[PDB]
Amino acid sequence: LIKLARTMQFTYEVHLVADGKFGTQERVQNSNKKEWNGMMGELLSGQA
Amino acid sequence: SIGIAVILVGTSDEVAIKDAHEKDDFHHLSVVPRVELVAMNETDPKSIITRICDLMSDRKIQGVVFADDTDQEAIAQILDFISAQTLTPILGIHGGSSMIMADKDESSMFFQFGPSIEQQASVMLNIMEEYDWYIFSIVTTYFPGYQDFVNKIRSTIENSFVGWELEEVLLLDMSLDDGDSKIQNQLKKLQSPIILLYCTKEEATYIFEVANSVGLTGYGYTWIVPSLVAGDTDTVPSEFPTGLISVSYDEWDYGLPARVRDGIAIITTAASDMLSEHSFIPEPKSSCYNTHEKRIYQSNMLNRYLINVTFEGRNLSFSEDGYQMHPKLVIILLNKERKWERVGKWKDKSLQMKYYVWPRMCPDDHLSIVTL
Amino acid sequence: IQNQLKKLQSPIILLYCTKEEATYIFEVANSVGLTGYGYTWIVPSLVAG
Amino acid sequence: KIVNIGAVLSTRKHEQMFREAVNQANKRHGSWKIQLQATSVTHKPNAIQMALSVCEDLISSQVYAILVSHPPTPNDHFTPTPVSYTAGFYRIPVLGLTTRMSIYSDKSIHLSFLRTVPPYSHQSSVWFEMMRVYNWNHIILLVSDDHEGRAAQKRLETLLEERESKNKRGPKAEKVLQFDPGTKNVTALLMEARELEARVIILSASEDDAATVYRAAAMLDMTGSGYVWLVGEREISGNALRYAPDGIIGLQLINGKNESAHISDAVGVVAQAVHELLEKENITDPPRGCVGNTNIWKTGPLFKRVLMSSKYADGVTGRVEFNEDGDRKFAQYSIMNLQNRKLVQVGIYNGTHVIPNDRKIIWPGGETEKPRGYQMSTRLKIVTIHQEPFVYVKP
Ligand SMILES: *[C@@H]1O[C@H](CO)[C@@H](O[C@@H]2O[C@H](CO)[C@@H](O)[C@H](O)[C@H]2NC(C)=O)[C@H](O)[C@H]1NC(C)=O
Ligand SMILES: *[C@@H]1O[C@H](CO)[C@@H](O)[C@H](O)[C@H]1NC(C)=O
Ligand SMILES: *[C@@H]1O[C@H](CO)[C@@H](O)[C@H](O)[C@H]1NC(C)=O
Ligand SMILES: *[C@@H]1O[C@H](CO)[C@@H](O)[C@H](O)[C@H]1NC(C)=O
Repeated sequence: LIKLARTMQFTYEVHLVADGKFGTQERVQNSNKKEWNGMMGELLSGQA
Repeated sequence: SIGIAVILVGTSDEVAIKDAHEKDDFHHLSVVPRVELVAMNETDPKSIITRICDLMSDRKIQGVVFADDTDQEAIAQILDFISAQTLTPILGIHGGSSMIMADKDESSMFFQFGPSIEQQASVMLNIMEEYDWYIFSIVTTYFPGYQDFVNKIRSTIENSFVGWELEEVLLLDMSLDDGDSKIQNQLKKLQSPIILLYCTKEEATYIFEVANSVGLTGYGYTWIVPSLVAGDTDTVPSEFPTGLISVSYDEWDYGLPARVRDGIAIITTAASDMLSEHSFIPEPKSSCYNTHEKRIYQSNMLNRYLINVTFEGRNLSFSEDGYQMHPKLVIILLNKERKWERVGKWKDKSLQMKYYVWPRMCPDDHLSIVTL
Repeated sequence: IQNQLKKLQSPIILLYCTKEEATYIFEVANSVGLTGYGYTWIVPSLVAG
Repeated sequence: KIVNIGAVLSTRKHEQMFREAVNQANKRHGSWKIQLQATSVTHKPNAIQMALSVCEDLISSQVYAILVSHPPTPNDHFTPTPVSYTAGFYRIPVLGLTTRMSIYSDKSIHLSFLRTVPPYSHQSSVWFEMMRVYNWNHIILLVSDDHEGRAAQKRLETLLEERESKNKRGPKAEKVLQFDPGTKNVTALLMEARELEARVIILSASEDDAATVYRAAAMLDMTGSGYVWLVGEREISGNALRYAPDGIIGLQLINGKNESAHISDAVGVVAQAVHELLEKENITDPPRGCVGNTNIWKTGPLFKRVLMSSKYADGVTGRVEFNEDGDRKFAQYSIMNLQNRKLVQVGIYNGTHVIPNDRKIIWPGGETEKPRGYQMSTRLKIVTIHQEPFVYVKP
């Protein structure tokens, strides 16, 4: 990441995921919308 | 005295004069179910306007219930406009009025009696996921309600865990009848058993004769339509291929007097849940909407309490746009006799029908295999 | 039988008839859309040659 | 024969104008196989009694079509409805002049209805064209929650959904934002909109809401340099200009509210259509009376459709033609700008040509170059998971 950023002029801040899980698809309980779990979700929602 | 009126026009429901007295079981809410009844022969706009606001000017009508036939939804628009102009909860319930308006007015209080589009789409999806596994196509003109029908089933397609391979949706510009032959070549390019479509009646005739011209009417297919294609009749035209399935309202056993009682109970339960909990005033109107609509405009509307009302062991709430959550639907199909046979019932997203095997009518395959 | 001709889900079709019969069959295959480019036809040295 | 039409207006002098117009129509068109004639009434503050007077009009004449304008009242929405409902009971084709609300275009609710002006919904096509022109390809779409807003949003999306795919992808909305009519303190919404890439937004709502969001942005200054945006027609009028940030882009109808030319155009096209109608097969009557006769005019749909397809020759508003739903097409639009507390035609939109033929656009921050949107973020945001030989975690 360091090398990449120096090569591309970024600025950033790293934060670990909220629940340790990599990510998979799931249909939550008490709803119909199947949701992307974990880190994949933290990306696809807008958090990253 | 809560003003509840019942108007039966152009109908044969004189015996329902005794059906009103069946509302004597309204002691559960113990708020005055004062009720009268009227009637009339053939109807126009002017007759309805005059008659109804004469009644409300005469004997302090709090709410009213409509019922007619002959399928001229113009009355369904007229009643809505009246509702808006007087701020008075009416409740149209029968084949005439019961034709869902898509987008009602804002200040209206109408609350029709029937199913939406998306509910019909969901019922279609349930039926399909029982046996025939893919929404193999969707062919629809752009008669209004168009964009929403596709959107609903697409939103249900994506948001599932079972197969649901949709092949292609394709509309057609029926207003110019030249390129329809090429799009019908592409309709032959729907190499797929279970096709779905959504258009008006004459458009259905046209599309079905075209699919006859390209031979998609054969038994290597199956069709489904919403409760608009010809369901409003017992007289099927020609060109309609047999085995066709639809899903309509249960206008074959649901009792008109039962309907009347249901609506009466609706308005009474609403009035109770509004007053007894708040001791407010659902103040009657001085006259029909001539000048004094302003004095009633200040009053807050009991619609919030009219939305969500149960009784009799049935959840009869509406949505904000005036249609029934949890309605009573049935499934019908066109057999060889060209008569609409009644097949299955539906409640709470359930399905009960003819035996687990599909009839699969005749025009030599599909062996039956046994194991253990 | 032309419905069954649509049941010729197959690119390279062959036929053998007179000229007017060829016209009739070709307009029919137009009516059932088998004249499209998902096909190819062959005829002997009698059809309109 | 004696074929009759009618209309309801509010000037009561356009009454005489319309009488002279139909006089001209008599003298002008046809080889005199029939006669033409009309009758006018006016509005009233009671909607119900207004529809009643419409029923009185309809009994007092075997009408063939009805026209109607907008009275000086500001209740623009609910005024021209009752005549349409009352006519739909008989499929009497009715033509509208001075209303724009898009609820009317629904072919399932006002199944017999036409108009002389495209509605607010079609306004999005010129936006799409301007986007193609200036290459702005990251657009924020801020709209209201009325049926009007959803219509505008749906039309714009289905228009930009080109995506043919047999340099880069075409212009694309970054996101949309719903918004509740009449509500104040929208600031929460603008705060969500701020941190996106796009530097250009689009708005379409009522004028009071326009003022509300204008002031809200003025508090947060989404109005500075680099930001550009554009609106419809009713966001730059009335309570709008008192709060519009200097330099926005609007637009207006070419002709607008000069309804007399509309009177002329309408009577001409109705005559042109009827003199092609009367010969077909089985017209035989319009429904005489507005009581007892509980049936429909068995020829309404056909006369209506052929009236729709009727290409006019030349009106006071150029060649006029109707869409697949009964709305004037190819109408012109005039681009404006808030030239520092003033409006000015900066370019005209001829049907499909957009013609920038004036001095210079002045963008909000005071700059003079056509800015580009999407100043891409330099700051990023990265996620990662604790995994031993690749990412260590130490206090
Ligand atoms: C009738 O059905 C509606 C919808 O199924 C019910 O509204 C639900 O009520 C529960 C309360 O237990 C809420 O948690 C849900 O959010 C409501 N649903 C919706 C869509 O708002 C209503 O309570 C039912 N009424 C009866 C008497 O059964
Ligand atoms: C709706 O009706 C039910 C009736 O069982 C009631 O319990 C509930 O409080 C009502 N309101 C809501 C918001 O559910
Ligand atoms: C209401 O407006 C104030 C402006 O001072 C703002 O700080 C606050 O966040 C707004 N409320 C909401 C819910 O947005
Ligand atoms: C309307 O337009 C016509 C020509 O387009 C013009 O002669 C007339 O003066 C205009 N009326 C108004 C009120 O602007």
